[PDB]
Amino acid sequence: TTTQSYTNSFTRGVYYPDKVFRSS
Amino acid sequence: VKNKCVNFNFNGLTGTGVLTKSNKKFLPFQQFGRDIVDTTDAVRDPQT
Amino acid sequence: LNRADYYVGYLQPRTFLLKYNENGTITDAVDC
Ligand SMILES: *[C@@H]1O[C@H](CO)[C@@H](O)[C@H](O)[C@H]1NC(C)=O
Ligand SMILES: *[C@@H]1O[C@H](CO)[C@@H](O)[C@H](O)[C@H]1NC(C)=O
Ligand SMILES: *[C@@H]1O[C@H](CO)[C@@H](O)[C@H](O)[C@H]1NC(C)=O
Repeated sequence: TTTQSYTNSFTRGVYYPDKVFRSS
Repeated sequence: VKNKCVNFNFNGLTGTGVLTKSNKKFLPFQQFGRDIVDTTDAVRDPQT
Repeated sequence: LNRADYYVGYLQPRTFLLKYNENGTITDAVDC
């Protein structure tokens, strides 16, 4: 079986939107 | 021709300028490339 | 098979501001 507890994600789940190098 | 101003047609992307060695930490997925004003500044030669 | 996970979230259309580091890497991001 399984459970369905809840959990805060905080600052998480950010990916590079595209493939362009960026600095500063 | 890494040091002489040249008209380039890199993968359809036409333009004019010079090409010199670069240490840009282009992680292995970064391609066209750009700058702060988002203007193509560093193209990783696709062949090399 | 043979012989504490499953963390799922749903993304949404949002505007983000992302802080890039000198080596092309994402150090911090803030949800506007
Ligand atoms: C094409 O480029 C890749 C990456 O530089 C290289 O490993 C490969 O040998 C090249 N293929 C030919 C046929 O030149
Ligand atoms: C399943 O059991 C076989 C037999 O001992 C073993 O070789 C294999 O690595 C096992 N697979 C896993 C996922 O543990
Ligand atoms: C960028 O990468 C270089 C090489 O790994 C490293 O020496 C340097 O500390 C990095 N800079 C930052 C700000 O993390």
